[PDB]
Amino acid sequence: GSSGSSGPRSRTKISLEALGILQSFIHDVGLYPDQEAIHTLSAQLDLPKHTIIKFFQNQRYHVKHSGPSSG
Repeated sequence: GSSGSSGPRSRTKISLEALGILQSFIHDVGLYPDQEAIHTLSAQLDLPKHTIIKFFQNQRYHVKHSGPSSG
């Protein structure tokens, strides 16, 4: 697969759970959610796509030093 998209601005307020949940999937899948995964995140959590997307973007932006392939 391969895809990307910019997303400026940032502002969210997740109690924790929801966040944590999707968070688990992130550490499971990685950092490449599909329109389907997002849909599930927007459902399971009941959050908007933009929200999930945005939030994620943050994770990506951060991740830089550490990449794929452990080590």
